[PDB]
Amino acid sequence: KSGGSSKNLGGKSSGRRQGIKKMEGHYVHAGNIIATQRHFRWHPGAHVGVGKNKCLYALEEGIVRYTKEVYVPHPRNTEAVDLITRLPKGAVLYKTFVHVVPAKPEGTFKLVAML
Amino acid sequence: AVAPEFTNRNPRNLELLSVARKERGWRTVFPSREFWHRLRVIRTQHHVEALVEHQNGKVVVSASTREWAIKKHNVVACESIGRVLAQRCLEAGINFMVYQPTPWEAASDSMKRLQSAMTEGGVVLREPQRIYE
Amino acid sequence: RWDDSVTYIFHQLLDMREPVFEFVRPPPYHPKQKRFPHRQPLRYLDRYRDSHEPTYGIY
Amino acid sequence: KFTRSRIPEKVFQASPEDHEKYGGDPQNPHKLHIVTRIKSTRRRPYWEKDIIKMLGLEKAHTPQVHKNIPSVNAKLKVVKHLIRIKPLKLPQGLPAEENMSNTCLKSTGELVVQWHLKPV
Amino acid sequence: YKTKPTHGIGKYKHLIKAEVRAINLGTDYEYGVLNIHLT
Amino acid sequence: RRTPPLGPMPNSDIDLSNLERLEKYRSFDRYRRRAEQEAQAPHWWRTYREYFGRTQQLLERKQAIQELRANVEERAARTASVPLDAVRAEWERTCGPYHKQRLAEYYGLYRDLFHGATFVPRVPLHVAYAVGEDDLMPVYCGNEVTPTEAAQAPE
RNA sequence: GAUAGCUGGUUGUCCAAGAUAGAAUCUUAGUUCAACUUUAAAUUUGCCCACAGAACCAAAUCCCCUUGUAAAUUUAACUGU
RNA sequence: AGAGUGUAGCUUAAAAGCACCCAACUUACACUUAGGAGAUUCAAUUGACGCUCUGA
Ligand SMILES: [Mg+2]
Ligand SMILES: [Mg+2]
Ligand SMILES: [Mg+2]
Ligand SMILES: [Mg+2]
Ligand SMILES: [Mg+2]
Ligand SMILES: [Mg+2]
Ligand SMILES: [Mg+2]
Repeated sequence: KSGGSSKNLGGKSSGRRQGIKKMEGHYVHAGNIIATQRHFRWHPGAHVGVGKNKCLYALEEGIVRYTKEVYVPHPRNTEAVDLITRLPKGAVLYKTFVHVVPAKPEGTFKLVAML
Repeated sequence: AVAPEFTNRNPRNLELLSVARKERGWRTVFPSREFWHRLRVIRTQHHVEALVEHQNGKVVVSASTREWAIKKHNVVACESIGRVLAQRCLEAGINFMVYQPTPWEAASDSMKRLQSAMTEGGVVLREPQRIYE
Repeated sequence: RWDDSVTYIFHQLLDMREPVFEFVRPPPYHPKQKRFPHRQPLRYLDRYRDSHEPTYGIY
Repeated sequence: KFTRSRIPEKVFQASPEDHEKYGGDPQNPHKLHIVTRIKSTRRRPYWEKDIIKMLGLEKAHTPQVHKNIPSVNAKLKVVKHLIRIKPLKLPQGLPAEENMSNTCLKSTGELVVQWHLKPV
Repeated sequence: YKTKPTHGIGKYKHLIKAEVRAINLGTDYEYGVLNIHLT
Repeated sequence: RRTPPLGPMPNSDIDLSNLERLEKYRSFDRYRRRAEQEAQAPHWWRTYREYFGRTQQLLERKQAIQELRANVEERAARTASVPLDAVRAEWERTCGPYHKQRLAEYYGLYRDLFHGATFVPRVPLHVAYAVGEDDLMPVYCGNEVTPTEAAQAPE
């Protein structure tokens, strides 16, 4: 027995727990993490921030909603521009975005005093 | 003779009060939806267009060479369109916009003259931040 | 918008205390106060006080 | 892996031959069923046991009535292999305030309101 | 998603034929890569 | 489990094996226009617009005027004048209502004042507050006028 | 009367609830946390839930109103697995 | 010579978008910067004139 005992070590990693934390229809508050995962899964949509680990987190109190909108990234990403140019005429990427439909308003004009 | 709580419906009130919430998202997507009065400039063949859309997509003020008016009398046409748009936005109430062109488009002389004319007309392109708290 | 002519009109040809507003924002969220925050900082108790001043029961 | 066994839509689709074989009909269908457990809850998954407990069928060979609605329909289908279903057809009017002490279930679903103890 | 009716809404790999050497068929009605030197 | 698509999926009518014989986007403005046109569509699955959603004579005269203006050359194109009073007069006399209706719709005038039923203004209008003999404060569609300047009836 | 992750045993009647994903440990014949289970109490939602929602390189699964129900969260205990 | 078509090369809104070209980056094609060009053959769908099938 040599060269085939257990030289292929290293595979002893636990689960990273990276998925969806607030499914669609849930009343998420401002600041809660919506999901965490590697590689841009759900691109940022309306009222959805992005941290450093390519994660998402709600910014306003509302219900989470997912749609399929066209993808038009920033010209900075030369790789994205190249991939787009490599597509034919009638071609669309259609990525998965995330939205947060706001419920409450930003404020209300209340009566202070009668002068 | 006053209600316990006031209720305003003017969509422009919150937009001008610097309190209307913007689309903080759309970070990886271009252009960014965080604004109140985006100034989109379209350049086509034989004509030029400059729009001032809204977050919902409603055009408020704009100017085109096909207006059977300014067509009378191509950086000159761009400057004229910019001046007309600035005057219309001033007489209409708009005074702040956000222009997010492309690098090859921002490094152009036409866009430079357009921005110069817009600034001379009396319109700032910065849009103050949204007051929180 | 607001101006001094508005107040002049109100106090001259209206005869009634004019109203005043401030546009108040909704209060903070602050979820249910947990008994054992465990991983929360010392500022956890600061989010549920009224208000900072030294309050003492009976002595 | 033994997952939650589902049922397609082609199964629950009564055909003219099925209607001719039995007595039921599509137009003006029954409104209540006669649930009667004929199989134990043991040797079956836990969700089936929970469904049986919710339906109230602890004592087997006992009659039970439930609403004939999509929700209850699926709840029944979930354990169809453990319960007997039959329609509750009332020959006469529903049990009035006066017909509540003298009643009877009778097999083949026939709730009689004038339950007596004499021969015809 | 797979089960949802919106499956394959962002399949773009097949739209790009990512990767000329000696490729001169000449069998059927075809002409291989040509060269024209502009002296 | 695999379900069929209700409507036609995108990029399905151009998924031919002859991808090299297609146009292939060589720029970014064309792709932006295509994306805008696609977003401006109903779509059968989802979209961002779900939760947050006599003439011949005039044409001949315009062509003649354009030809005359072009032949007048001006030489200052290589940086010109281009007045504004004539343009303003034309806008107020020609397509003034075209933009006035858009402004009213953006401000919510027809849906709030008339409770719907939009229309187009036929005859123009001009109003300006008089801050004495001069200067005069104009009241344009959406101008910011102070209550002090509005202390008297305008002209 | 040493210690000892170890062998052995640990006294009358009856009722009820009562089977565990894993991690660390000079550690896998032992210990802790977590999880299961028990007692008294304050709260309201616990499970199958229906349209829909949930990825480029097959049985399925998550949220899920009406609907069957009466179960669930927490507080204070502590042995047992 | 019987019949058909009739906004520039393409699109039905009948005066627009694509499409095209010279000058610069380009060894070269291109994305770009600055410039150029254009149609309704006429009568208050109606009849005649560029073009299409019939030893013509
Ligand atoms: Mg592995
Ligand atoms: Mg001892
Ligand atoms: Mg030991
Ligand atoms: Mg022993
Ligand atoms: Mg003893
Ligand atoms: Mg027991
Ligand atoms: Mg150690």
